[PDB]
Amino acid sequence: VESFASMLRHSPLTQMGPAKNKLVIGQIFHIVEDDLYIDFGGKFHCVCKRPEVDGEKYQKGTRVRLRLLDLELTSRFLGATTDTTILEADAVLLGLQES
Amino acid sequence: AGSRLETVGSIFSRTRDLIRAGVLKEKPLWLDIYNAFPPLREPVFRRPRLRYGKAKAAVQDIFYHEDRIRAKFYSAYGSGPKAFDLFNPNFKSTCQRFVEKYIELQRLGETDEEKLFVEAGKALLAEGVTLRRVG
Amino acid sequence: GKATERADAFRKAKNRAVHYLHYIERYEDHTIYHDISLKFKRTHIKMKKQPRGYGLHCHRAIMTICRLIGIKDLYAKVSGSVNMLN
Amino acid sequence: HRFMEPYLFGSRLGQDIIDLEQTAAHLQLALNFTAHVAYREGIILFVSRHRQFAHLIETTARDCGEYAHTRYFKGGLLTNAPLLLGPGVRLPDLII
Amino acid sequence: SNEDLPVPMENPYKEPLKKCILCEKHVDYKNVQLLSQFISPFTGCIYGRHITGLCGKKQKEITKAIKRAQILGFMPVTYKDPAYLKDPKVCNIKYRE
Amino acid sequence: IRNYEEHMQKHRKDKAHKRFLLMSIDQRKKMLKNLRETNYAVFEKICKELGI
RNA sequence: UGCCAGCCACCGCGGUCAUACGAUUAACCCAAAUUAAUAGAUCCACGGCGUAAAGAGUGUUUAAGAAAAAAAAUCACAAUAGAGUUAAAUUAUAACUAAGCUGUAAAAAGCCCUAGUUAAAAUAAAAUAACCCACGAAAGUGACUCUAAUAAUCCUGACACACGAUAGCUAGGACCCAAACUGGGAUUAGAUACCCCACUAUGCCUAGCCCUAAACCCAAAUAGUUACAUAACAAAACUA
Ligand SMILES: [K+]
Ligand SMILES: [Mg+2]
Ligand SMILES: [Mg+2]
Ligand SMILES: [Mg+2]
Ligand SMILES: [Mg+2]
Ligand SMILES: [Mg+2]
Ligand SMILES: [Mg+2]
Ligand SMILES: [Mg+2]
Ligand SMILES: [Mg+2]
Ligand SMILES: [Mg+2]
Ligand SMILES: [Mg+2]
Ligand SMILES: [Mg+2]
Ligand SMILES: [Mg+2]
Ligand SMILES: [Mg+2]
Ligand SMILES: [Mg+2]
Ligand SMILES: [Mg+2]
Ligand SMILES: [Mg+2]
Ligand SMILES: [Mg+2]
Ligand SMILES: [Mg+2]
Ligand SMILES: [Mg+2]
Ligand SMILES: [Mg+2]
Ligand SMILES: [Mg+2]
Ligand SMILES: [Mg+2]
Ligand SMILES: [Mg+2]
Ligand SMILES: [Mg+2]
Ligand SMILES: [Mg+2]
Ligand SMILES: [Mg+2]
Ligand SMILES: [Mg+2]
Ligand SMILES: [Mg+2]
Ligand SMILES: [Mg+2]
Ligand SMILES: [Mg+2]
Ligand SMILES: [Mg+2]
Ligand SMILES: [Mg+2]
Ligand SMILES: [Mg+2]
Repeated sequence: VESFASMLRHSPLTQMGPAKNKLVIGQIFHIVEDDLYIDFGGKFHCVCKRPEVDGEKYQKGTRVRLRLLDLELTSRFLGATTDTTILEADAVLLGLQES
Repeated sequence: AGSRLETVGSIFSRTRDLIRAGVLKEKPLWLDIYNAFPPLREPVFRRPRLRYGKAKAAVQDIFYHEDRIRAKFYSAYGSGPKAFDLFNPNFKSTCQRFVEKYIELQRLGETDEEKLFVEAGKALLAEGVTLRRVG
Repeated sequence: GKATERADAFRKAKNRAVHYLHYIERYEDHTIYHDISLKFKRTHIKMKKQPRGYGLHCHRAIMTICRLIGIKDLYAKVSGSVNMLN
Repeated sequence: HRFMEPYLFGSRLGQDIIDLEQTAAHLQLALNFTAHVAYREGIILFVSRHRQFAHLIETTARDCGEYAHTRYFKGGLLTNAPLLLGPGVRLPDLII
Repeated sequence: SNEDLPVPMENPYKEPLKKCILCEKHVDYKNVQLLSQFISPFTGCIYGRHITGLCGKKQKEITKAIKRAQILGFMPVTYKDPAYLKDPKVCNIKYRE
Repeated sequence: IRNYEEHMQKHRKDKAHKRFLLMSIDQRKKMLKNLRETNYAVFEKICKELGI
């Protein structure tokens, strides 16, 4: 039986370090007319817009490349006891995954 | 009929007290399961007071000696050319490989950080990976 | 229970009373376990344990509650505001 | 939240990490408690006000044969049950 | 016996704090060019922190250095010296739209 | 205390320094009393030398 | 009987349908006593001081008292008192042009010794920096320069010592500008008010006095705790 502490040490999330400026691949699980809901393995799902080039091949289950900036968008405003989360993540599109 | 006070105590505490009192003559079915299997913490209502003064939280930061090595690699070479993949439980990142070879190299008895860092970079170059220095 | 008519006021209060029930522990079913001193809002009420012989020397509202609960030996002193609800 | 401090293994770069060892201990009792109340012919209600798994949770209860309520929760549902649902209504014996 | 537990160390990823434009530099009341870049060319007012961007230490020193030059006779008061009108722009305010 | 008195003789209308002069005298007066009740031999020498 | 005659220990009753006045029936409670009047027993705070009566305008010290575990001389910036200095505006004043100039929701009065432009002392006040929060015990201080300079090896403390915005008084000097009082215009039923124009005390410097403020952050000083726990409202609660 592997102790839980050992699992965190070798987990890919811990090996990433800071989430800012990290090249992480993700998979699309929901498609709107202009918004691509991408899951990159983090806690939440980042949202990006379809690029004007090769936009027809961004379908469900397609793998894309992301540049994570904040793992979870969250800020504190005055008069708020607890921070108001956005339940999303911030990322940008660098293209499609090169199979 | 029953008790509807949330702050008096747990659901178990009120139910067994009413039964012992003699008002609830029909024992609820979930009560027997509760006696045999109790939870870790009895559900007692408590007011979420806000922390004032010098008191802080007891949550510890998760830091490792590996993280100290990873900071130097990220500061110098930035993010590695390999793309991180979180879907693979057994994924081996370029930085993780750098740390693993750094640990093995320092087992030879080397103490200088500069020697450890440079040799690890040369050792990675022998494996074919790219380590284009930033700036 | 509050309503426009006094007769309807009594009916609402009785039915809503059985919904909120406490169980008060009674040492030997004649007294509280130990002396209790509390300050609810702006009402200071202090109660003391008593033996079997000397019973029910308390505020006239407390005596009514004590007879319903079952306590038969108690001493209570009320200080500050004497508002019935508090 | 202040009450979740004991259940937190630690914080990793501002991100809290939940101690799964305590999760396994709690989940073992939760599943064990859930089965027993189902064994005794108990009503189980799935409640989840989240608009991303509402359909999945609703379908999950249908397969198990139990009830689900992932829609808007009315004010006097569980408390004023006779008026909301019907004259004689059996209240759920467990809520998930 | 478990070596996998985290150690109580400081954060290794603490990026160095941002430096102001004039950090570690010596302001003076004799170099008009340095003092002139933080003055509105049309009116002669002194820009605040939200426009200059300097820290809390080099903002007061610039203010005191400028006002010393106003009275001692080293720079104009009601307008920016036209000789230094072509210096690189450091402020974040735009007049032309 | 001597420095404040020299300053006071020049700037007579200064009130911030006059308060400092009075408080400095009171503090020295308090400390002299404490010294007297502990070490009389040293207190006599200090009193004679400084002219207090 | 009809806010009349009268009643009450406190709250109150009576204004043509009073369980409160007066009488009657009935009832209640004490009883050889009952009721009224005045004294006395008893009764305030081991409670409170943001909003309620309550932290005194400030600091030091004397009398007095606390110490008991630990630990603690501060600090870029506008403290204060002297000496020197002036950028922007305004005015005396001169030249030139113009016949009007000031003023209001709208006008009148005032000015025409005026207005615009150019040149320019003295006095007074200190744009932007300041979306900064520093110095002093408080009241206070933010144009520039120099000199002097911000007690205590780091507890509490008065009726004692020292200080205390602004208005006001006494003597001398200054007077751009603002301006109680006063005069004129307008408004109004009246306007000894709001609005407009003129001008004085005075706001300023030197020396003395007065010692008052919503002197309010309505929250006393020194050490601490976030435990217990929501009257209301406000700036969360509490211990020595
Ligand atoms: K000025
Ligand atoms: Mg009362
Ligand atoms: Mg009578
Ligand atoms: Mg009659
Ligand atoms: Mg009567
Ligand atoms: Mg009568
Ligand atoms: Mg008061
Ligand atoms: Mg008060
Ligand atoms: Mg006082
Ligand atoms: Mg005092
Ligand atoms: Mg003494
Ligand atoms: Mg002076
Ligand atoms: Mg006229
Ligand atoms: Mg003129
Ligand atoms: Mg003159
Ligand atoms: Mg200020
Ligand atoms: Mg002090
Ligand atoms: Mg000091
Ligand atoms: Mg003292
Ligand atoms: Mg005065
Ligand atoms: Mg005055
Ligand atoms: Mg005066
Ligand atoms: Mg007089
Ligand atoms: Mg005079
Ligand atoms: Mg005058
Ligand atoms: Mg005038
Ligand atoms: Mg008049
Ligand atoms: Mg004040
Ligand atoms: Mg006061
Ligand atoms: Mg005070
Ligand atoms: Mg005091
Ligand atoms: Mg002190
Ligand atoms: Mg304190
Ligand atoms: Mg309320």
